Amino acid sequence: MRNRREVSKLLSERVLLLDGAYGTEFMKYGYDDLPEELNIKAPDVVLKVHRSYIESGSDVILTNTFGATRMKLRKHGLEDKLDPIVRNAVRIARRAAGEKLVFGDIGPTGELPYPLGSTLFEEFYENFRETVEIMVEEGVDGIIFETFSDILELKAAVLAAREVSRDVFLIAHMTFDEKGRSLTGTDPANFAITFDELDIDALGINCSLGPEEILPIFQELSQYTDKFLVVEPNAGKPIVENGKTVYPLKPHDFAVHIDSYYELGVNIFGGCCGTTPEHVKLFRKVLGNRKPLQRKKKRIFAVSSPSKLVTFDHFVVIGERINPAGRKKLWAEMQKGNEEIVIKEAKTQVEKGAEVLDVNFGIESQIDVRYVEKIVQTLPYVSNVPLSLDIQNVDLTERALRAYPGRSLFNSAKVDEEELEMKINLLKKYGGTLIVLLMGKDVPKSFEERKEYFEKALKILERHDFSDRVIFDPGVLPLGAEGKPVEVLKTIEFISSKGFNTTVGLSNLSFGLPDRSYYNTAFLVLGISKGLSSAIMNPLDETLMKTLNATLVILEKKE
Repeated sequence: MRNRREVSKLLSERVLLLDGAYGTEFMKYGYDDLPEELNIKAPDVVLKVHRSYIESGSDVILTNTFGATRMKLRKHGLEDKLDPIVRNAVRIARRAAGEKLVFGDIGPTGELPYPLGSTLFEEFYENFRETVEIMVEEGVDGIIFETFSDILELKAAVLAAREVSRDVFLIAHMTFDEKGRSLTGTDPANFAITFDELDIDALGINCSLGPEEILPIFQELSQYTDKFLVVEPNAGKPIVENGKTVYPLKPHDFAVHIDSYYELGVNIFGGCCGTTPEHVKLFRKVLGNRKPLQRKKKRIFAVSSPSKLVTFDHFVVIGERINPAGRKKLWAEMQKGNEEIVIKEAKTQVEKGAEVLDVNFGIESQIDVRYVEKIVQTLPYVSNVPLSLDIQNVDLTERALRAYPGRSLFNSAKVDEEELEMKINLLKKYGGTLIVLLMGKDVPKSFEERKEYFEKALKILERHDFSDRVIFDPGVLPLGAEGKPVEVLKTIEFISSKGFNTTVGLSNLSFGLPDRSYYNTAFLVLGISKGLSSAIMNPLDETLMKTLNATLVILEKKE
C-alpha cells in the first residue's frame, strides 16, 4: 500500500506505536496452537487480537507470520501451507488495521549458517524471498525482520527482501543477550556498522531483555546509524511461575521507559514478550504525539565478522597466508575442496596475532564456487576474525560479498575508472570497504607518480560518494627489480597526513631474495614510523611479529 518514502515521511513527523505479543494472547483465548496455524484454523482469533491492539492505539500492527517461512514451517509439517498462512495473515491484519499500517513480520529460521549449521547463504536468501513475495503482493506497508540472532541470516533476509521490492520499507532487528551480544557474537556497534550501509530503512532491537536492560544496548546502536530506529523490549526480566516463563512488567513500569527511548531517537516503540493490549493502551497515552529527535551517527573505519569488529585505530595485522601462489600443497588442496587445511591456516594466523585474514583462491578458473562460498562463510565463524576478500573475477567477487558474514575489506581495485566503479557498486550493494592500489596504466616508479594516482583515485571516489570506505595501498615493488621503497615510504607519509588508512602487500618487497624476513621487518618498522596503519603480512614470521610489537611499544601505540 504505502511505500518506503511515504513511511519515512510519516516517521520524520511522528514517533509511531507498534503492537504487543500475539502468542500469549491466543493462549488466553484457549488456543495453544502454533500461532501461524491459526491464520487457517481459527482466523477469528487472529483478527480479534489485531483489533485489540488497533483499539489500544497501535499505529502499526505486525502480521501473524513470525515463523512463516518454508524452512521453519517445515519443522511443523506445514511447509505446504506457506501460501495460505501468509496470505491469510496479511488479509486478516489489513481487515483489522483499516488505514493504519500493517508490517509483515518475518522471524529467523532457527537454522544456523554453515559451518555452525548446514545452510548456505543462497538457501536462506531463497527462503526469505518467497515469504516477502507473498507479503508484497498482499499489500503490506513494510517488513520487519524480527528477533534475528545471526548477521549472515539477517543479511540474506534483507537482501532477498530488497530484491523482491525496492519500494517496501525494511526494518532489520537483532536480539542481544545481557552481555550485549547476539547468538553468534555480534554487538550493537557491529550490527549498526554492518547494516547501516545496506539498503534498509530502519534498525532495531527486540526480545531477550526488558526495557531497562536494552537501554544501553539501544544507545550503542543509535550512535552508529542514522537510519530510523525501532525497539520492542520484553515486559521486563523473565521469571518462572507454575513452571512457566513469564514477563511480569506491568503497564506503568514499562511505559515509564518511553521517554528514555525517545531521548535516544527512537522512531517506533512497541512491546515484545509479555506485552498485552493493556500495555499498548498505556503506551498510547504516554507516547502521545511527538516528533522524533534528529538522527546523526559516529563515523569510524572498521570491518567485521559475526563476533569481531576491527576498527582501524591501531596497527592492523592482515594475515597473508591463505594464498596458493607459490604454495604447491595449499594450491592442490584448494582445488580438491579441502576446507580443514584453510581453517587450520586461518586459526594459526589468528593465534599468532592476525586480526584480519586475506583470502585468495589463486587461479579462480580452477576453483569451485561452492568451495569459495563455504570458505568465505566459514572462516569468520571458526577463526573469529574479518576477511580481506582477495578476488579478481567480478563475478566471484559478487558471490563472495553476498555470502560474507559481516562488513569485509575487499582487496584492491586499481586506479581505473571502470574497475573502481564496478567494485564500488558491488560494495555499495552488499556492504564493505575497499583497498585501492595506486597503479593503473603501468606501475608508478616515484612518489610523484603515486601521488598523482592517489589524487586521481580521490576524484573518482568523491564522485561516487565512497571516499570514507577506502584504505590505500601505495604499491610496494620488489627490491631486486629496483622497487625504490623510499618512494613508497614517502607516499605512506603523504597519505597518512591526509587522514586515510594505508596498507601494503609487505612480502612483495622481498619476493626473490634471501633474508626476506629482515627486509620485510625493516620496511614494516619504517612504514609504521611514517603512518602505515596495516599490512598484509606473514604472522608466522616470529622475527617480524616480535619486532612489530616492539615497534608499537616504543612508539607508545601499546604495550
